Amino acid sequence: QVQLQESGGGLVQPGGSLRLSCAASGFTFSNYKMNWVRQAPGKGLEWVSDISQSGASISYTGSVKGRFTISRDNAKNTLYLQMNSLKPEDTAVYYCARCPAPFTRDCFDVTSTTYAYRGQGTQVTV
Amino acid sequence: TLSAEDKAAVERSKMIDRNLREDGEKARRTLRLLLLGADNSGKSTIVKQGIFETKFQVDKVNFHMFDVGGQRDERRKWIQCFNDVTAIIFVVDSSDYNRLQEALNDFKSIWNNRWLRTISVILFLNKQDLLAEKVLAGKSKIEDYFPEFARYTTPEDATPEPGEDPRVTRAKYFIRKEFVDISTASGDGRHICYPHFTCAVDTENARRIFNDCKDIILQMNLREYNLV
Amino acid sequence: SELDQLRQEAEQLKNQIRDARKACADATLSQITNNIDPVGRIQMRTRRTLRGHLAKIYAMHWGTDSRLLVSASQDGKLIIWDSYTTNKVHAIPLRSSWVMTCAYAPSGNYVACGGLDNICSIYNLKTREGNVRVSRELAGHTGYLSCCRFLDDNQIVTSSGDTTCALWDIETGQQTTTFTGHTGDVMSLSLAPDTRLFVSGACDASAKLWDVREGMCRQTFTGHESDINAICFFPNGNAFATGSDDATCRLFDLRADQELMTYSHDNIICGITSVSFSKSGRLLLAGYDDFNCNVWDALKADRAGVLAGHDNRVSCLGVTDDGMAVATGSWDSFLKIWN
Amino acid sequence: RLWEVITIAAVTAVVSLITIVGNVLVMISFKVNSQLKTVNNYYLLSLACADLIIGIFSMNLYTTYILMGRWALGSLACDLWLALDYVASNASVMNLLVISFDRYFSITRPLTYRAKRTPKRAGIMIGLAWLISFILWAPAILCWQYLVGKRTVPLDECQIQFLSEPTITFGTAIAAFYIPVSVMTILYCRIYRETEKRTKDLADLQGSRKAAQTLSAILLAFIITWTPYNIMVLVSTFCDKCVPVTLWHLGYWLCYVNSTVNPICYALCNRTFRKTFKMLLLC
Amino acid sequence: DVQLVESGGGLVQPGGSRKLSCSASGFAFSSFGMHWVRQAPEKGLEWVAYISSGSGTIYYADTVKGRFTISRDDPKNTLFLQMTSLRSEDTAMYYCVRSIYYYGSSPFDFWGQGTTLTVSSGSDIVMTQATSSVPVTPGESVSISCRSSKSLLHSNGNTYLYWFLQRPGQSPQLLIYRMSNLASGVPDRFSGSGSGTAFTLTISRLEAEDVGVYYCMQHLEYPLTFGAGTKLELK
Amino acid sequence: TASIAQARKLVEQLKMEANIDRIKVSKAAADLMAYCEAHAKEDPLLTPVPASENPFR
Ligand SMILES: CCCN(C(=O)C1CCN(S(=O)(=O)c2ccc3[nH]ncc3c2)CC1)[C@@H]1CCc2c(F)cccc21
Ligand SMILES: CC(=O)OCC[N+](C)(C)C
Repeated sequence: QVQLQESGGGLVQPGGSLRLSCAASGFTFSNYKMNWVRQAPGKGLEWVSDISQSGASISYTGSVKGRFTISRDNAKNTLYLQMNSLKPEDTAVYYCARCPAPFTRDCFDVTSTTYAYRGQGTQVTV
Repeated sequence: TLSAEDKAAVERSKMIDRNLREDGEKARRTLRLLLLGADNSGKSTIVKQGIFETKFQVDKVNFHMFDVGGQRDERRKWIQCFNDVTAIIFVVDSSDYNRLQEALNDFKSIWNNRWLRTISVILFLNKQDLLAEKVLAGKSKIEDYFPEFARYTTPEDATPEPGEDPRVTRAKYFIRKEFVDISTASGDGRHICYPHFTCAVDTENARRIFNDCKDIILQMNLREYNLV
Repeated sequence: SELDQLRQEAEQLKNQIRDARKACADATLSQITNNIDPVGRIQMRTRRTLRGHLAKIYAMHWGTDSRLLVSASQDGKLIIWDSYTTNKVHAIPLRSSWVMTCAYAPSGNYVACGGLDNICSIYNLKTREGNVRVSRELAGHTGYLSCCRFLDDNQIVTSSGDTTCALWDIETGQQTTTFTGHTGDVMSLSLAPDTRLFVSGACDASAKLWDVREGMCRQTFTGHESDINAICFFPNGNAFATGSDDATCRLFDLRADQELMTYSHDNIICGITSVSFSKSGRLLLAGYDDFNCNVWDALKADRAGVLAGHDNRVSCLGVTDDGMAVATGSWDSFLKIWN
Repeated sequence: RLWEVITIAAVTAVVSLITIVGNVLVMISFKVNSQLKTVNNYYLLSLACADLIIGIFSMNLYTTYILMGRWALGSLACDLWLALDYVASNASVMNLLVISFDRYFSITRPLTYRAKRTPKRAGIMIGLAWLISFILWAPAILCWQYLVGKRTVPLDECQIQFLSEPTITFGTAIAAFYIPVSVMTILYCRIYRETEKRTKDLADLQGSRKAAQTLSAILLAFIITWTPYNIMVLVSTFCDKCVPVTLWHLGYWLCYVNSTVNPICYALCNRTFRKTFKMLLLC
Repeated sequence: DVQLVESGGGLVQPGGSRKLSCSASGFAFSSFGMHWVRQAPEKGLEWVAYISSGSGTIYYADTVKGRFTISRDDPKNTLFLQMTSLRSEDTAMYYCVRSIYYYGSSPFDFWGQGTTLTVSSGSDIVMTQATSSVPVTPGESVSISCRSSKSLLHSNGNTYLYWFLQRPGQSPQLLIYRMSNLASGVPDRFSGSGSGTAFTLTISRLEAEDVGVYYCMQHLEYPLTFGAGTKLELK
Repeated sequence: TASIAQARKLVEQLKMEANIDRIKVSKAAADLMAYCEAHAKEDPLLTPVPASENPFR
């Protein structure tokens, strides 16, 4: 059973810091590129950041490029999103998303509406 | 050693072989294209000539462009149907800075897909007139959506289009570089992004598709002759 | 409020289902079959190379006579093949070239056809006109046709990319039953030998056992890590195997309601597009993305043999009803028949 | 003495074996791979057929001529072998020219030529290549002794009689090597210019040297193999014995080496041919 | 509806020429190999000629070899029998027969209504029917036996014997193809079994519409030969 | 609203998959072993038949 459990959200002041965690189980976590996807209220799912399988290749969307930090612990099978200096435009439900196939550089469908390898999401309100 | 009916079944199989060969010769005369892009990209207005199939002919060379609108947003399985197309027509709204990263992620997923690793992408950076009006207005900033644009400069060894403000030229070169860096990050040159800037009234896109597919088949020939 | 407590209730139900499966997991299938003899090196050779498709083959479905087979390739053609003589029996031009599935009716009178047109096209083979005519177009799916299987001449169960499966009445053209519950694109379909049930593998890393008549999902089978592209019943109807993008094949009992055995190897990285059992079910053959087909000992999870004859991605397998041969279709526009 | 004969025979056996297995593997790679069953590989099949005729008949009979110091098969056998050797060598060069034109058309006109790269037109050009070779060499070699009424070739020797006559030597050597190598050099220079042009056009479009090596190799192999014989025949057509007989034999044999390297220069440049060659070498 | 209409028959002087045209409608004519089968008024069915689908292979009977030319025009959906040097033995009813050939196909399934041609005045498989007239009644089981000089069982497993029913005043129709398979439109009461040389047509629960002359035809090897014909008569 | 409805359908499906009868994995493995060794003689891919009975030769 592939399940992604997001934690570490909640209310925060503007300019504050908030760390997100993704409890991952049901798959070999080190074999997958992992994503963070957020959904603002009234807006669609947008990709935030991704991290490669070894943690080497890391990219962010431009609104969070100098502010967010995505990290993974392949031993603990968990994915992190260290969000610092949170603007009010980052008020969104943040979803831990796994790229659908292992050992792949492409990452299709993680911002789709009914994508399966994406958690229930944690609510971040700024 | 065959019977009379077994021999005539072989003759029917040979006629079916001949008809399949004729259909294959007819099908190889046209170049199959996959039209891709978001709902704001303006896919249907690119060429002025559930699956929306567009047939157009440039210089007596037939093009079959396929637009897939009959599926839902999960595309990782039906995009494997188009491994053998000549090119993927990727249309991007250049003015929509908010969905520009979404278009870059879509292009990166197309570019690094295993069954799309060999397909060159004809990238149409559509609505460059709206991009020009958004740049000249100064209200919507690319630096809010792309912080590396603030330290981006237009290259000195570059040829802007005439009658273009260098702010619009810097925006155009930056968006094109954002797609081209994804294209040149991987693939080892076996497939090539061909970027073009496109208005809603532009009538040169069929010629652009022709020239890029000309370069694609040229690259296939050059790889066949060990000329890269 | 209500959604959070419903999610907590779903979590508790999944937890007690997992505890029931753990309580029923007294000993694994590998421990039970540890004392039986291995099958040795299963070495199948290409007997027939079926040439004539000119684009990539997605699907092939054997006839129940174990001689005829339809194959679906995206050149817009369904070729029926007299596999004994490599004779093309029919060439069926398709209105949509983007075919992704083909079925062969057990009576032999019909073939099916579907793909990106979101339509399962039923083709009559026994027309008095002597050509192959479109008997019926089934146009209710809002996603691509990925698999279809006839139960008889009048009913066909079709899986689709709109996360649903549908049981059709071919004479009326309507969906008798819609099978909903998958959250990803349903990629594969396997009918039970008595056709009372069918399993469906989808892009949600889950296989669902459906009841054809009463229309519900009886059991949901998790354990794969990625999209299940491939599904095939064990010949007794009590188990089934799946093939997925996580480079593993997994065997699930219906009655034990869990995974029995994982078929994977360390150097296997690529996903599985097609699975099929042998006639006894001892050999699980699986078609892979690294252009080969690996024969698995279905009881011991041992790589029995490699069917390496394809120059592109193997997209479909089929084992004959009498078990005499395996036909592998691939993206190199060829069908190779192995035994 | 015996050292020389054994070294030359072993070198000839090695080169003829490489030529035979190379062109035979080109034909078998065509036969067993459907991906290699393309229209432009028909020309490579015709080139391999000419080069297989060269590697079987032309290399070993000319080495036998060299090592025995004489022609022991007779005047008719001499004339028939010279006709076969020159028709097959000219068919090799005409296949090189048709290959260079086919590559030129595929590179300068990538899309329009796909409708013209048909099996019928390929068969027409292959038949035209072999027919032009047969017309240029076969009746002249076998009928010069009847046109001039006498055979000036000695019984122990085996060479064309009209090689003494300067005008037909110039005409046949120009239509055999110099015009084909000039047109091949022009087409491959234009192909190199097209590669540089598409690289520059892509660099302009995106807002940003193996081609030179491969084209230089496939041109210089033909030039190095066929240039010394075609120089020395025009030296010999005016100055009867200016060319040493060892140098003459070396230049005449050097042309055969082009048939050895033509699978490397044209088939093995394709990656699919390389994969099929590696598959066939392990059986 | 599948229809074959024959035309061009008439009273021809001996040694003359006459053209037979078979108009095809209601089916894919170019996918069917076509046959001419003639029937003399004092004889049974006799195969004349065969043009394949696509006109690749053409076979003739040795009686009409050289004299007769069979041809087709696939865009016009027509079958032609150019007959030259007609003799008195050619006085027959010429039937236009369609026949498609694949695995599990039903050759000789539809026959034309026929045109009447009137002329004034070894290695072939001999197909023998032991009886020519069997007195029958409705509701009684009748077996129509046929024999072959050569074993019609082939190495592929198929036994190429074909059963036909020609009702009086009506064109022949195919009942059984390849010795066991029921043709389309034929009821389940018609059954055929054989051992490669001896053959039978088991007919159970006879009705009044089942009467007519029953022909067994081999399709093992050209020339195709028919039986003498077994006629069923009521009471 | 739609999330509540699909969660209600999900917990209804989990309730329907909860009250099913389950056998042991040892019994499942024994039944699959019995089917494999009860049909191994008539499995042509498992035991390769001679070429006389093989129609693919
Ligand atoms: C039986 C005739 C065979 N041949 C053709 O069929 C041509 C027709 C015109 N086409 S073309 O592509 O339209 C075109 C036309 C003008 C051009 N200028 N520069 C490039 C360019 C291209 C090219 C093919 C040519 C003859 C010589 C030759 C060869 F030695 C090898 C292969 C092919 C052939
Ligand atoms: C045609 C022609 O000039 O051939 C030259 C090569 N040679 C001398 C080895 C036969």
